[PDB]
Amino acid sequence: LPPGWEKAMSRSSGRVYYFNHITNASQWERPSEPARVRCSHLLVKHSQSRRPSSWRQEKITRTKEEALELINGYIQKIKSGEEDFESLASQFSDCSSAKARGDLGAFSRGQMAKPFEDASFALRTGEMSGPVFTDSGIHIILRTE
Ligand SMILES: O=C(CCc1ccccc1)N[C@H](Cc1nc2ccccc2[nH]1)C(=O)O
Repeated sequence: LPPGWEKAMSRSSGRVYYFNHITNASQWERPSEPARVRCSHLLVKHSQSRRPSSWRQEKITRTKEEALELINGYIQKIKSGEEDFESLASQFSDCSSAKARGDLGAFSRGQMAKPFEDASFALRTGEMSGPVFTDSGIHIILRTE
């Protein structure tokens, strides 16, 4: 299996699933290193973020837990095809990159917070993370290139 990925047993059905402890992705299907990646993301900030302010809200007061529920609800909508990533990033991301449908452009190792960077380099082009926590808040990361 590629970096980060482990096979596991689903507790509900008895079916195998796969999860990645670097990107927090999980999926039923069996899955599948670059110098640079291009990613977009959707940031949800909370009262404990480094800077609890954004273009959406002068004071961010939701808890970390409320931020995690928001993130989980956006992943559900993206995975079901109810909304696409770019639409939710534009409308709801607490990063100013929202204005570019979450696009951060291309970057190499040694530029972004570690947990964001590790998750980005562990995705393959096209794949999306689960909830990735950094000091900024909670992220959904889409690797575009
Ligand atoms: O650092 C920025 C701006 C980054 C950016 C890059 C390219 C285009 C637009 C913004 N904003 C932060 C929120 C934040 N924290 C991050 C950590 C990793 C990646 C993206 C992040 N975004 C904040 O406002 O606290």
